[PDB]
Amino acid sequence: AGMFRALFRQAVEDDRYGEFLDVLAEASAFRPQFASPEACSERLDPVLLAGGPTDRAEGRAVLVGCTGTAANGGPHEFLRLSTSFQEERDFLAVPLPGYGGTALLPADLDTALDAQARAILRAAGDAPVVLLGHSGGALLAHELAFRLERAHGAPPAGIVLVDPYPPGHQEPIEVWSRQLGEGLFAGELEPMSDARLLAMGRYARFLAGPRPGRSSAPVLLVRASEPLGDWQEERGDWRAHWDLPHTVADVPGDHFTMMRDHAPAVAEAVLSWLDAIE
Amino acid sequence: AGMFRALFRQAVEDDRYGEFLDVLAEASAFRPQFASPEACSERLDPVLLAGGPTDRAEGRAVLVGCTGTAANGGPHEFLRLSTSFQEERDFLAVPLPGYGGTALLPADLDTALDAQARAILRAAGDAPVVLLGHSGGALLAHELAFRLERAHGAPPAGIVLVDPYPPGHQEPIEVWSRQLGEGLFAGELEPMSDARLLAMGRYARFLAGPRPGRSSAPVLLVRASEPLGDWQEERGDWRAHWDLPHTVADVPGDHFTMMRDHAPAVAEAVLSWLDA
Repeated sequence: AGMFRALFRQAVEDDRYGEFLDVLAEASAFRPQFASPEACSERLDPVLLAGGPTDRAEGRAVLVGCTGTAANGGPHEFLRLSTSFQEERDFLAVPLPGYGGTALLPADLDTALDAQARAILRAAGDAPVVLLGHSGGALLAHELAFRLERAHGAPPAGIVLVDPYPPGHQEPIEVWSRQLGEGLFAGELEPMSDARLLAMGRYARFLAGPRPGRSSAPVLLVRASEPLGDWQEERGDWRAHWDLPHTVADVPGDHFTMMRDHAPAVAEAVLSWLDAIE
Repeated sequence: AGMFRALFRQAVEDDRYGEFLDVLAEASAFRPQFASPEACSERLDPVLLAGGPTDRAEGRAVLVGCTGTAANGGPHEFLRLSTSFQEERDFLAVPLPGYGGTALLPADLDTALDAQARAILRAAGDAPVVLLGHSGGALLAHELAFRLERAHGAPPAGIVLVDPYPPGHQEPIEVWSRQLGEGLFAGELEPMSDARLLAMGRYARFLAGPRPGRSSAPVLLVRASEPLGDWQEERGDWRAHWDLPHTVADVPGDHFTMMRDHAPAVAEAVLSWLDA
């Protein structure tokens, strides 16, 4: 119903997705923000979408889902996936500050990361943590991992990057900008208000900036095996990418479906990798 | 109660009026637009707000109010002013394209000016026309004047610019950006819609850019006597400006109140100028 949503839907139809994201990023600068993690206007209390075994709880790594940037998204993007972890691993999902307008936006990415970090650290206690993220959420998972390591002196035991397209390897995202945009108008996990579209724009901007910090935690790179649209392989690889991953796993489905009807395949790869890492 | 209005409200409070207008201009590019002055999605039929003497039926210049850019404006802009033209001059208020649920925004300024030109010519008949405008409306009045002259073979009899701040002379209005922002809200008779705020941002950008050309029509420059905000004496003149106007008149009030509280003084200056 909001004007930003109408403008955006029109932009996607006109193949100007990227161009409009810049507008959202520019517009978000006028939204009230929180400059310190304490000022965050929301309880980032991680939701335990899945509970692990009751017998062995000492030392086993817990999974923490890092909510992505989708304006129509939320922590439940991990619901389907978490199913496979019931009785296997504790699966927590942490909201992304500034979403679900009365929610203050983070002044910068680091502030949002510290807010999540504190919520995660208290929720995990002394159990090893393995961050997991999808698409934009994958980039955030890594950024958060490095933040925990460098700024909080608490590095996660590992990072699960599901279909990440980091700076320098985003030609596919550009070529498939339309299907990605249309993906934001399919359904919604939370009402996709103009406020949320602004949050997404701000985070898209944050994630485009230079972030030299590289986490020392091992990485499991999970990749979709079905292309989202036509690609012409002469351009190079359309698949997700990450430097020096510890393990790589190709799964059924495309960028979206890999986390839906094919989520069990992702969970399987993650469960095998966790056993290998521990 | 749209988000654009909420952001603008915050921008004004943060003294970032100028920056937000740019965002508005950028966002307007994604709104449906009309490219042909015939493809305009709305009826730009002028509204007669005042009737001139019934005795003098032989031409006599008619006043055309050129609706300004304020997102909180519209059909009520010249109500108060027109009351002073009753029994003196016919006064027609022409709407600004893009403000009347999802009216198409003009692809460029010329397209909007041509749509207005046709409506005005259709309504004024063969009577001489004198365009009148305030603030952004003043800049628009001149642009329309020139457009009528060069593209419709109908140069107006005169132009009445009320407190215009053309490019190169906008420092005052820039320094008083917050006051303009606050004025728009204080003037809301209803919450400014996001559609209109976007229209305002777009026209604002049209009017900041290169407008090669000057109307040959005589100009009456009406200036506010009181500054809208603080102004350092060492800084130059803060008053509205126009090059070589035919006549200059000063009325009481500031950029806003000159029209809101001293409309009669403005009307008086106009009538005296027309007689001449």
